[PDB]
Amino acid sequence: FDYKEQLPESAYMHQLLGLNLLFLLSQNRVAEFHTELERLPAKDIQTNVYIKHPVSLEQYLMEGSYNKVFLAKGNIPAESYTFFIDILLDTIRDEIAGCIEKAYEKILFTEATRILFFNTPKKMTDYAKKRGWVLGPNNYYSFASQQTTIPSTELAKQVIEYARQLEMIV
Amino acid sequence: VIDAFRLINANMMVLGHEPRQTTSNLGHLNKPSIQALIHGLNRHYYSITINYRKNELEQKMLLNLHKKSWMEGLTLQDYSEHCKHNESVVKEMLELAKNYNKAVEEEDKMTQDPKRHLEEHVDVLMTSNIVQCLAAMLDTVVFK
Repeated sequence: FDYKEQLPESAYMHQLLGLNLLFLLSQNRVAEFHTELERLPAKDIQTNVYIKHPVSLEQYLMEGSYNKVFLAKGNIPAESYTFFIDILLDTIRDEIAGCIEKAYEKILFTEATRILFFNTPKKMTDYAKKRGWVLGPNNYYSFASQQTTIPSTELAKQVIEYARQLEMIV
Repeated sequence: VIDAFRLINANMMVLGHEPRQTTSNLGHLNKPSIQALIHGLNRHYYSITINYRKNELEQKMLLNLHKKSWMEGLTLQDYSEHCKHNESVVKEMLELAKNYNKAVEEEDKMTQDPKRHLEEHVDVLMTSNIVQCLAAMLDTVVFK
């Protein structure tokens, strides 16, 4: 992006650039992701494939079409886009979790396996052996939902503050 | 209203002498009263100053007269009466605010009581409300 006038156009550039975008998505750095997209020129977002694919993955992931995100696995412009697809699957699982523990009531074992695209059923225990949302009640996958006293001290602080700014001379 | 007096010798103001000499600027800081002048505050008797003498213990014992108890310090105000007072003061303040709008418009067009009354009323409302609210929180914490 810097020595633009002097540097000759490098056709062997978009590959690494989009691979960087994929890396940002992989480590859930959405802010930096969109900053670099903005840095990129406008046309490349819709013309090139190397960049379009990471753009497509991020767009799908923000919409919530995780099924499309997964189905995109086979669709990869160049094999270089590797190991970040894997870190991206891991991060997607983490985000699916985030959803589950922020806003659900309880997910049974079969439905947890269905929703979270875990590893083989035997390792399906994964992410409960790792995150462990206080699981266990009734069925081991009860999800243990992770969902009134006057704050007298704080109210006293604030009211005293009113009095202080009203009585001080200024 | 207490005044101390002493007489003037008959051979003092008639022999050509002032009733009482003056060596310090102290004796002219208090003015006499016409009531006494008429009866002769300076023809037959003086007027000695008073200058009350108060220790440090008498003043405390007298302060005990109106000294407010910790109960009065920490006791809330009847909430019904407090709400009635809030309502009455806010209504009177509304009336003063209408008058204040009229006054500011009129003065800005052609070239105060509303402003001063509004200021005193805002003072009373804020002091009352803050005091009662803080007392309420203090009690909610102290008595549980």
